[PDB]
Amino acid sequence: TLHKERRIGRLSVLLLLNEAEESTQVEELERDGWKVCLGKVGSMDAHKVIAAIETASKKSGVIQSEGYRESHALYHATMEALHGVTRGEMLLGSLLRTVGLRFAVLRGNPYESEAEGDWIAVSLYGTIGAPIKGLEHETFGVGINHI
Amino acid sequence: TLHKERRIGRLSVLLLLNEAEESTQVEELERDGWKVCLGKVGSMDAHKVIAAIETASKKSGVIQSEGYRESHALYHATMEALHGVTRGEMLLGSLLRTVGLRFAVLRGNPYESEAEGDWIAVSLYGTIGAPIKGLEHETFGVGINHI
Amino acid sequence: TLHKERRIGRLSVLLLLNEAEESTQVEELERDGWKVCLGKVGSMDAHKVIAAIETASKKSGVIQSEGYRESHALYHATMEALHGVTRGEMLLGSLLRTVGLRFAVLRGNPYESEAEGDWIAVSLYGTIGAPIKGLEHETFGVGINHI
Amino acid sequence: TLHKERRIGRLSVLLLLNEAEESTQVEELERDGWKVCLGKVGSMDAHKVIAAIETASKKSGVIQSEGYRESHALYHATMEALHGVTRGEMLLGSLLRTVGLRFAVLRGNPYESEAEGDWIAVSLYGTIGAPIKGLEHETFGVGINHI
Amino acid sequence: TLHKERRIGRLSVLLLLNEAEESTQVEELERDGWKVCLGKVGSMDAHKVIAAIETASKKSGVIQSEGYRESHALYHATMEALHGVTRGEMLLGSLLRTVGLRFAVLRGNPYESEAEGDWIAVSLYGTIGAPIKGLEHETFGVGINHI
Amino acid sequence: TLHKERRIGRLSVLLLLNEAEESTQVEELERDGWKVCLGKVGSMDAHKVIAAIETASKKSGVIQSEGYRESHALYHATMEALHGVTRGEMLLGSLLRTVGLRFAVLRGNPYESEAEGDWIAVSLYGTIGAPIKGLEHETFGVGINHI
Ligand SMILES: N[C@@H](Cc1c[nH]c[nH+]1)C(=O)O
Ligand SMILES: N[C@@H](Cc1c[nH]c[nH+]1)C(=O)O
Ligand SMILES: N[C@@H](Cc1c[nH]c[nH+]1)C(=O)O
Ligand SMILES: N[C@@H](Cc1c[nH]c[nH+]1)C(=O)O
Ligand SMILES: N[C@@H](Cc1c[nH]c[nH+]1)C(=O)O
Ligand SMILES: N[C@@H](Cc1c[nH]c[nH+]1)C(=O)O
Ligand SMILES: [Mg+2]
Ligand SMILES: [Mg+2]
Ligand SMILES: [Mg+2]
Ligand SMILES: [Mg+2]
Ligand SMILES: [Mg+2]
Ligand SMILES: [Mg+2]
Repeated sequence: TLHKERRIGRLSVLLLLNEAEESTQVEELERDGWKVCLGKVGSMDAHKVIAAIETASKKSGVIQSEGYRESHALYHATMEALHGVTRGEMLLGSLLRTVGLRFAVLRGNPYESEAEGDWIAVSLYGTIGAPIKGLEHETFGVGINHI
Repeated sequence: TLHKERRIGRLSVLLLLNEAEESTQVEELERDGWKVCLGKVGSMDAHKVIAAIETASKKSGVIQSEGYRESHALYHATMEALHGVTRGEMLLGSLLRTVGLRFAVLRGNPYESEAEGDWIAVSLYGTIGAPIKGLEHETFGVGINHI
Repeated sequence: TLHKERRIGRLSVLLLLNEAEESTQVEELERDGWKVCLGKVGSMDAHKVIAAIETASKKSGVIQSEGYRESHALYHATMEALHGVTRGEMLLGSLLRTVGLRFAVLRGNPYESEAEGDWIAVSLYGTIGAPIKGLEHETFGVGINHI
Repeated sequence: TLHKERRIGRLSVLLLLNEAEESTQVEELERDGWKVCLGKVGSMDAHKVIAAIETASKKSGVIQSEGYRESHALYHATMEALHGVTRGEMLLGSLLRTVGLRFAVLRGNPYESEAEGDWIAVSLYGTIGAPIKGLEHETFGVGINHI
Repeated sequence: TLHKERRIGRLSVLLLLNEAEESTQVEELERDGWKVCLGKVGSMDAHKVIAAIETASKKSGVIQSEGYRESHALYHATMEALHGVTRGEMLLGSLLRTVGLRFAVLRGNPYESEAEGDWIAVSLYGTIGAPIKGLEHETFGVGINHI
Repeated sequence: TLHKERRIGRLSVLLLLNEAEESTQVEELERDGWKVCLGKVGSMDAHKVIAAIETASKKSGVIQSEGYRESHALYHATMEALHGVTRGEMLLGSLLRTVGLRFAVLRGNPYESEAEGDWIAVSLYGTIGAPIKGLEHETFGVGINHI
């Protein structure tokens, strides 16, 4: 049973969609026990987007830089988040489209039971469109996995 | 070029991730020129989710009840939103899973140029999991289409 | 190398798209060695479409009624054709859509080399849309396989 | 309700499949109000196919060169057409296959109701096969969208 | 780094494909620390296949019957295993096909490092074909996930 | 009806999951009427995997080098096998992952009836993971097609 005050997806997105400067949200989340990561990436290569999120997450300590288990968890969460962004074909450049994304990676236990352990949410928000500036619309994606 | 203050996708999600009995968000969006629709639907059948959204959108005036054009725009936007929710296979019950969703449909021009016309954003947020309460996690979906 | 005058795909589609009350196009195709099957099926169930095509193909003798080999070839060609019709998710009713289709199944050798043997083409044309009539547009699909 | 004499999909495919050295089928379509674009592209890169179609459609005036709305409509119709050609994975060269395509893009209102406005159809026909010539079969795809 | 003597996928499959009677393999695996589950399921409903594997796994203690975390791990492994079986469309009956499967669920650490924790492999083997006995060919699928 | 002692899929996997320097499995299979091919390939490009299999199959005599028919059968069998390996998106490098595979291709009649002709099974087994050694898990894929 998800804890209303700990809905990892909702929190990662509210953080991702907030454009305030005086921004205590990251601090607030961390104070509540969440591991947080924020970044940006623009590319016509999906592998670069995956690479950016992975690197940023490991450098911020959201997931372990050693071992495979957590990288595996993150990879599949990223893949799922990319589904909402690509909608059908997980291809960007090869389908003549590119993305300008902001991404948030949030790690923690979103349930009332401590036995559920840590879960990770990968949220993406930005634009997807032609290689030409302006010709685009928004894109969104949230992937959640146990970790 | 997307108008910074009229990012329909971002606005539709934020509207959905809001939990203030007295937000006045809907009215505020309507006063800014947006046609807004909110609803909820729980089911193991994707077709019931699609139908709820279409019914709510037509009843609220978000899209014309007559003609195919707007219904077509909404259907595809709904399909794109379902991609983020289903991530790979647009199936619920047949894959032994179910959803509990809140949905928002916004309709207006998110671009700086009036020539871009109206666009529609279907946003979904809730849970997806086994038919058993508690065994589930969050799910998001955002589809954007022109009208 | 495809024989210019034996393009099984093109031929099956021309037959499918041309309303010839007279001048049996089927007779001409058969006179040239092609085995031909034509039919129509309307449904919100893809399995009924697949079934209609199989039954009609076997009844007309386009594929053997006994054995698996030929049914296997036909099934896959049918699946490939359905991809053009469904465009992403091979689902109809579960996604609140229905099809009204006319289908053609052609069998013969479309290559200059006789050693290539028989191939089969399954072609579909009609409409796909909401259950309510009027809300729909055209749909097409062609699947080709060796047999 | 689709106008029997204005089936944009069927018309785009007939144009595509019929080799008319004389009697300009294009002139007749244009005389009836349709905006038409024809072209050919051979490649192992789907983005070049998409690009060829967009450039040709804009050059011929089938869709506006400025703005995003119409390019958006065309892009999605192109994607839908590619589904019939690729049947599962919208990949060409990365899966060791290449296409030789002829394409047609038609724009007009295919419905009895003038209120429906313009719709667009992207149709593709040609071959798909191994890089080595001779090893290939036909491929088709039709995408329809409102614009 | 995978441990050659502990390759969870390979082991689950060798167990699944072994048709011996005097069968000490399950005992051998369990003696080595693996949690093992074996079953059979024939159906035209993918949800029944997923249901069978889940139930069998929980009744055999391969995964916890309480909580969501492990059910989540198993569900996604099952989904991945089903990809090899369905190859493109995770649909059975709706696409007029059915399966007769044997399944093995193996849980344990396949790496040299103990820090990798438990992983789960879901292996499927049997036939997939028409609803008629005989008209079918073999099908295989292996899904691996951390747990 | 599949011949219990000639289950091509099962035989191809078992052949691949074997690690005896002196198994004599290949010769034993060839003496039972099967055409056999074994190979290995590591890459971040699916097209290189497809090419290795095709090259190995033609060089070993598993399929004819001339004509398209057998190449077509093999290509689709290879594609079906890749589904189990890629599970959803038939992409490797573009999704920042790579494979280290062993493959086996068997060709013969697995049915009790000689009228079913020859069929081909492409089996894949190895690892899929990040471009970094150690960060990966097992992957399987089996594709079956008629010739
Ligand atoms: N609109 C496309 C992106 C795009 C490509 N070219 C123009 N727009 C999408 O939904 O992904
Ligand atoms: N977790 C699954 C849903 C589910 C089914 N059973 C348990 N969970 C998903 O990502 O859709
Ligand atoms: N537009 C949908 C069909 C549809 C469903 N509802 C309305 N139209 C398609 O492209 O398949
Ligand atoms: N047969 C493949 C094309 C191909 C690749 N190599 C040989 N043929 C298809 O259906 O797309
Ligand atoms: N051969 C089909 C199954 C089938 C359905 N009907 C006959 N066979 C497959 O590859 O899944
Ligand atoms: N685990 C991924 C592969 C991978 C990429 N990076 C790490 N692992 C899969 O299931 O394909
Ligand atoms: Mg999940
Ligand atoms: Mg449509
Ligand atoms: Mg098959
Ligand atoms: Mg778009
Ligand atoms: Mg994995
Ligand atoms: Mg083919």
